[PDB]
Amino acid sequence: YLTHQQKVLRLYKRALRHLESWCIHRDKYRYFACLLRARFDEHKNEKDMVKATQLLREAEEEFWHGQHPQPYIFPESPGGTSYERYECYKVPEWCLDDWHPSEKAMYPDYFAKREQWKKLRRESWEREVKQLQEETPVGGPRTEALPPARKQGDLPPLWWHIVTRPRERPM
Amino acid sequence: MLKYIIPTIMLMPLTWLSKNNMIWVNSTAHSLLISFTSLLLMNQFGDNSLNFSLLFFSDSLSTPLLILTMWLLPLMLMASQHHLSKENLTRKKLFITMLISLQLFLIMTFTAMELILFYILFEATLVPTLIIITRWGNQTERLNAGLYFLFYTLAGSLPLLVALIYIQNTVGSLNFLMLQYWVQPVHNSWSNVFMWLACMMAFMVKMPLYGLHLWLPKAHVEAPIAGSMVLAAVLLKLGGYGMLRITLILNPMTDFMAYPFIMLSLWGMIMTSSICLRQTDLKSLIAYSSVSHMALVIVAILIQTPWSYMGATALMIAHGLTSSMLFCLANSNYERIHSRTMILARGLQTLLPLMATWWLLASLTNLALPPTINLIGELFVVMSTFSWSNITIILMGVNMVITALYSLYMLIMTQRGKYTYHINNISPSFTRENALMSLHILPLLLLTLNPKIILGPLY
Amino acid sequence: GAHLARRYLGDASVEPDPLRMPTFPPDYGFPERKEREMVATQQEMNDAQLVLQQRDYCAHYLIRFLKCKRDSFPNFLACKHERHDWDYCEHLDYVKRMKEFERERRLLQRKKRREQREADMA
Amino acid sequence: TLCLGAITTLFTAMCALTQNDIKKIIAFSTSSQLGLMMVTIGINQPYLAFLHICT
Amino acid sequence: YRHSIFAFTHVLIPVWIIHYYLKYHVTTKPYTIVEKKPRIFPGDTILETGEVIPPMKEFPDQHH
Amino acid sequence: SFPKYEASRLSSLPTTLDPAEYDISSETRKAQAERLAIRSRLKREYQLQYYDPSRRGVIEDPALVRWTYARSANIYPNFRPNTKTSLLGALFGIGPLVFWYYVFKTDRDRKEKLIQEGKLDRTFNISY
Amino acid sequence: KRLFIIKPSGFY
Amino acid sequence: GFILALEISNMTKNLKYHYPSNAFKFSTLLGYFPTIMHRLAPYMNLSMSQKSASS
Amino acid sequence: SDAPPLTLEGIKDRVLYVLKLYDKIDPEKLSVNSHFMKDLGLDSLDQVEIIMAMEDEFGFEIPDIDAEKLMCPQEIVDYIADKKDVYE
Amino acid sequence: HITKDMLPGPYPKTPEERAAAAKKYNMRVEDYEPYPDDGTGYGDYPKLPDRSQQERDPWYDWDHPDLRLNWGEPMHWDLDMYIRNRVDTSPTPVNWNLMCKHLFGFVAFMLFMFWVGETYPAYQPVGPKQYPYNNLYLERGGDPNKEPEPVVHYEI
Amino acid sequence: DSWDKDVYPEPPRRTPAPSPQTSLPNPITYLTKAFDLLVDRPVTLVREFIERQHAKNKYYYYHREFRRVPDITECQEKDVLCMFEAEMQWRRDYKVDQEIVNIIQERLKACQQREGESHRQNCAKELEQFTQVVKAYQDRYHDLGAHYSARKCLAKQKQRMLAERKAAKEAAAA
Amino acid sequence: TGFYSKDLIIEAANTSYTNAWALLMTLIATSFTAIYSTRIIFFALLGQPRFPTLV
Ligand SMILES: CCCCCCCCCCCCCCCCCC(=O)OC[C@H](COP(=O)([O-])OCC[N+](C)(C)C)OC(=O)CCCCCCCCCCCCCCCCC
Ligand SMILES: C[C@H](CCC(=O)O)[C@H]1CC[C@H]2[C@@H]3[C@H](O)C[C@@H]4C[C@H](O)CC[C@]4(C)[C@H]3C[C@H](O)[C@]12C
Ligand SMILES: *C(=O)CCCCCCCCCCCCC
Ligand SMILES: [Zn+2]
Repeated sequence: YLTHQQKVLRLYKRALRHLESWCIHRDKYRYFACLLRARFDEHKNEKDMVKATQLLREAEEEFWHGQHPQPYIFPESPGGTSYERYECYKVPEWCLDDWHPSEKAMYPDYFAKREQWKKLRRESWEREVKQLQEETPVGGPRTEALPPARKQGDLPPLWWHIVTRPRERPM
Repeated sequence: MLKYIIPTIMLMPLTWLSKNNMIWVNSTAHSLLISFTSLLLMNQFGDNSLNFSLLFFSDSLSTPLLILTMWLLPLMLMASQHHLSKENLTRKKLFITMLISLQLFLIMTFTAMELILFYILFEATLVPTLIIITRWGNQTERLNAGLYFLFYTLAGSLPLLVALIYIQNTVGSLNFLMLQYWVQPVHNSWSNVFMWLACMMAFMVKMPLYGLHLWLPKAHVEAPIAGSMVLAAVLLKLGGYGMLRITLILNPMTDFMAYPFIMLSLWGMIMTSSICLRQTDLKSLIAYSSVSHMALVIVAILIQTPWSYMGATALMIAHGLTSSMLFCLANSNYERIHSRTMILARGLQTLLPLMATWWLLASLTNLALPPTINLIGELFVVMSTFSWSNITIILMGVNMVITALYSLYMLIMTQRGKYTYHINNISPSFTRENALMSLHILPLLLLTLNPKIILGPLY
Repeated sequence: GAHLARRYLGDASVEPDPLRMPTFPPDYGFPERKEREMVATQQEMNDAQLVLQQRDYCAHYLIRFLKCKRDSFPNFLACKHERHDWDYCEHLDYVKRMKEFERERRLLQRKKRREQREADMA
Repeated sequence: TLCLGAITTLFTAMCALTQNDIKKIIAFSTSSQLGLMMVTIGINQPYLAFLHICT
Repeated sequence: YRHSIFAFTHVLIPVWIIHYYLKYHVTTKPYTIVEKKPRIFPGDTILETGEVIPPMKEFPDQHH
Repeated sequence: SFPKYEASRLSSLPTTLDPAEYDISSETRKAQAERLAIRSRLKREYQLQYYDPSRRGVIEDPALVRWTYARSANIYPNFRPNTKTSLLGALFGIGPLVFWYYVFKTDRDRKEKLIQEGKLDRTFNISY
Repeated sequence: KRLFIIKPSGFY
Repeated sequence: GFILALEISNMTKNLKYHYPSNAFKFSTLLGYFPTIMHRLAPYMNLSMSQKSASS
Repeated sequence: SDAPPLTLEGIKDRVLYVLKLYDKIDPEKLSVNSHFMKDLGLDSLDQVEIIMAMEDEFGFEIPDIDAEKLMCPQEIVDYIADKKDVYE
Repeated sequence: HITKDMLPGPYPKTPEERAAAAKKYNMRVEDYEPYPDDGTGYGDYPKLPDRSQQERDPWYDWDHPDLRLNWGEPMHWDLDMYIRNRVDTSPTPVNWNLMCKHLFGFVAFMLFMFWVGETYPAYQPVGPKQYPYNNLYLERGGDPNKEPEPVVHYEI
Repeated sequence: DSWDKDVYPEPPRRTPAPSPQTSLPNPITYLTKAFDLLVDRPVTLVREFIERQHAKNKYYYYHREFRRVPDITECQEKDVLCMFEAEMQWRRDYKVDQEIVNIIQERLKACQQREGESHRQNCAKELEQFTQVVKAYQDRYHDLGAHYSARKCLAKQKQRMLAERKAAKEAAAA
Repeated sequence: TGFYSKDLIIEAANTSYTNAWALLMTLIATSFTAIYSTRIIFFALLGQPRFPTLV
């Protein structure tokens, strides 16, 4: 979940972003961005948690009533115009194993070096499994975070599909 | 018809006397030659049909069905080579023998001049079809699918046997040429009301008619690919072909007995087309599309107009090449991911660019994009039903909207979007698979240049 | 227009009815009227292929304008005078219609004006 | 057709008054002009509706 | 050079085929190409028969 | 001041206006972390196969095999012919068929009467 | 800088 | 329209605050037609397809 | 898409260039390794604005789950370089 | 391979079976709630919240980024209706009931005014346009044998 | 020439003569000359070459003629041999009558295009001829159904004749 | 270019036996055409930059 600290920061970011949409012009935004910062300052160091929640809970209602019906969204962010625009050009790396040798003959250096990575992934797998079979509690993982490499020469467990992932502009 | 019956029979010795590694090559090559000679049946006249002998005749209705039937055997052999590679040689040759027997019965069925001869051959197609589903299907449900496909057809066919034998005792003959001249009107009585049901229930169950279609989503889905192709392309058209013939001797009782079935089909169109919008199994979505396309055929045949008959014949041929193509396209995915779920493998257009082109063309024909013969047949049936009752345009129009939604939903759900990350065995499309699709869609589009040869006797 | 404010938001008997006009016979006034003089003939308009709504009493100028436009090609800026002639004739034709509306407008005043005397008096 | 076009040319023009996406402003602009084309067909001016298509 | 080649393979050859098709196959059948009869105005001469169309009646006067 | 938000089946209540989010107690905290254990336990089983370099195929998803089975094969054995299902199947199954029958029989009966009387225009109607 | 474009096999 | 638009656009540079009306949210969200119909009709149709026709 | 590719040096220069324009940061003691909370005395409310200024600089949003985890200009460079495939 | 022991079954009655169902669907028994046993065929499939996949977190590292699903996660009974290409349930800035009234009010009001404007048409103050002899009787499809009623137009 | 002008009439072609009233050249005049030189002349040379070869190997094809045979009214009930020949004859006539309606429709369509904006008055004869052939076609071939036959057409005719005879009496009733 | 079609339409719409409300909506829609066209000019061409620093 989100602690009370995280929920306040998120609302502050949303409040400024929607406010930026209403203001448009930078100078006007730089004015109401400071005034809105002040409203987050008059209660910066509240002590009573119950009072703090009632302040946060009331801010959300004012945010919902005041949010821009059509807020600005970055082009590549969820709901943005360019969101997932290049997901059709993102091919995985395993499709190169199905290439004809004639196609591979056009890139002798790339595929020679790609073979080295496949060897590196293949040699380090059995060690990665153990690294997770020992740090895991008796029952099973209680969180989604993976541990780093502990011994020199080892690679971070479960690294292939985050390291070899397609680029953001594949073509 | 002995110039086609005998060569088909000789495909059996060829398969059994061929080299072990040439069974597919030999059978495929000579089944394409028999398909080539089938074009000689196109020697049609504007007044008289081809009446070969006392047993077999060919007219503008049976001829396109004969050509389609003989064209599908080579395509069935291509589609089955992969999943039967790890199969006993004798059992591979028995699978081909069942396909050859099915063609042998079908070509004699469409040309039989005597109705009882038609009945026996029409009924003999169950045995090889039943054996293909239950022996070479993959899932457990193939056993239950075979039982449903078997007892739905015999529950309607057996009353047809009594009705046909009754007709011969009263009319004296069942030769279809004789009936054209000795036919008499059907007086409105309770006895004739049941002669009408007995003479039409067998064909409607095989069409199938909405409400009696529960066998189709089972059989067409659980059958092997070759079974599904013949099941949806030629064996649904035995019911339509029978009704076109048998309706000659049911007038005028058809003009009021048709209402309960015109209503089931018109409303069944919308229900079956709607089911496809929520189908999880890709092969099952294609199966229900046939039910919705054969609904138009039933309506066209029952309203008995020259335009409805011309549309019905074009629809049966057009649907034969499109549904068969869709099953092969679906089976192409299954042979890689070994699952029929539609949402399992996605974004396949980024991994199989050319196979996504076949999906597009197969989807455009299915939703009746003009001027494909799919639209010509469907349009001709909408025109005729409008004259029947102008309100029918509402039901026909709604089905067109739903048809486009589930045709493109299938295309979008399986080809577009992001690919599934953990599916990494999508090998490039084989030449066999690509050539199989080209053998479906190219004839389907070339027919647009000369539509008249699939418009039936009423042309 | 101002007339619409009268036929709807006020007395409607004195205002003309555009769908029914004209009501009074053409000879109510005008001891003698002259029929409109159609310069063009039926065969001329028929052979010129004028749109049926263009075959009005101004058609003779339209025929001349079309002939000049065909001959003046490729000079599309020419035949400027012929166009204005046809436009002006259509302007005069429109005014006659405006006069017809006024004639019906005033003659309906007569009924509402020569009927209180014959009603209030008796 | 006159009433169908009249509501279209108004409703879509009113939508564009507050859209922030440049492509959607020009998109609703097309609907408004298309509405004015059907208003032209409603007043029995087919050749003015065509001339507006070209321009 | 490139434009001249394009004007030969994409305009000249196609128009030869289209003209041949229309000249000897498509215009030899009835009612295939139907031309709206050309307009005739008062005072025109018909090329086919040398006929003369009488001018229109005198326009009385408008001036303005 | 600030009108309350009224949700709908097609407009869910925002998470920032839901009381259950701001009423954090001990039981809720344990439940939230107790769920995250399952998500991680499943996420590990998937990853040990997704990242496996010798695997080539499809990772079978038992959740996906339960969904399709639940929608196709598990429907009939869990059906009881009661008042709710019988009336729903009667009016949605038979109702439309009877409705359309009378819409068409009435339409064709009316049309046939006019044709016999000779007062239905069929001047150029020679395509049927 | 002339990177390698990963695409599915186009030979077949 | 130009004069009104000039004044309306000029007011956006004033340092006043925003008071979102209901006419503003009506045009911004396209009259709610894409928010209702595209959520209500697909829901009604797709639910009928599975619960009634299919199941 | 015809735009110049980003460089590791360029990201660092522009990340610090933005912080140099933040009044509550002293340019003298600002370094790539300067922790915001424990070396510049900025509250988290100020760190949110720091991230919001970075996303307005490179034109792409940073999710709140990861924005609240960057507490140093060097980390911002790593995050931006990893999300733009910048390797040299 | 998958066995009958891990496939959906009948509605759970005893609390022993409810826990087994929850363990089968990878849900915590407090979160597991089957559909009401009304005889429509839902069996023991969990009744998950009727939320679209557009409401899921778009920044989480889903195993199925487009579907916004994780391997092993139980799927909503109507998942294929809630994909991002279909029914959306995300919160709206305006209340659902308020939106319906404003849309219905706009459509209803405009239709009434079109009817009002239909019965009170606007027109220019002119008389009927006059066409030449017999209102172009021959030109617009008149029988040349039947004599038309003379149509005569005068001048003002 | 290629087609008979009695079955596909084409009115005389009156083309107005050029009468330019401008100094600028007419682009169509120069383009017409270019078209004739570049397009029409090479095309003719190819056709003349092809036409020359046909004369060297000239052969003929003929139009099949069917002698009339007894119609269905002259066949005994359930006599297949006589009914067969009557039926195949009624089908050929049905097809020919279908093409007769096609021809009159082509006249109507060609007249409307040819007369331009005056087609309403100038295509009154074609419209009338289309309204009579359509009436005749509808009488003998409408409402027969997909399984039409000479018997059904004969039955339809005898139902119309009874209706007309029943109308003559009620007409001569005063 | 747009004057030779749009203004003939608006002129012909006014002098026609036409629906009154459909005429009013058409005229109001012409006002809105200037407003949103001015919106693009003002928010994209005039004023000060609001786009990122490196463009
Ligand atoms: C003549 C009637 C024919 C009957 C069919 C038409 C009636 C509507 C029923 C069919 C629609 C439902 C199909 C299933 C949904 C499949 C597509 C889908 O999932 O939708 C998701 C999409 C959602 O797309 P979205 O753009 O709205 O939002 C998606 C989320 N974003 C935008 C963030 C990406 O919705 C649609 O595209 C379908 C909208 C059309 C359905 C409503 C039709 C209204 C018809 C007009 C009503 C007024 C009558 C006017 C006169 C015309 C009538 C004669
Ligand atoms: C003339 C045109 C562009 C020239 C220009 O504008 O600069 C060039 C660009 C590519 C060329 C075409 C392509 O090269 C493909 C063909 C190549 C052969 O020269 C035959 C014609 C052919 C079809 C070419 C015709 C023409 O020369 C083209 C079309
Ligand atoms: C009248 O001709 C109808 C005009 C309808 C469009 C509105 C134009 C403005 C009319 C104002 C009335 C002026 C009266 C002096
Ligand atoms: Zn396989």
